[PDB]
Amino acid sequence: MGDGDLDVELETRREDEIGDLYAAFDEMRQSVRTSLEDAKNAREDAEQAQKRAEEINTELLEHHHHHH
Repeated sequence: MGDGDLDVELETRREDEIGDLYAAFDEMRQSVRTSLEDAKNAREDAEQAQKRAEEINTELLEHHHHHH
């Protein structure tokens, strides 16, 4: 009796301040609204900037025209 749990710095270590205990209904409503697709767009454009320099005849892979 009177013993079993302690470690009152944080207590039991079952939660490392992971954000499930406290957050805010404004930053979490805009941080997920756009960021992952913008990081994708930046990483993709920075690769495509090396590939556009090889030509590949890119415009002939579309060739928008009426030719029946």
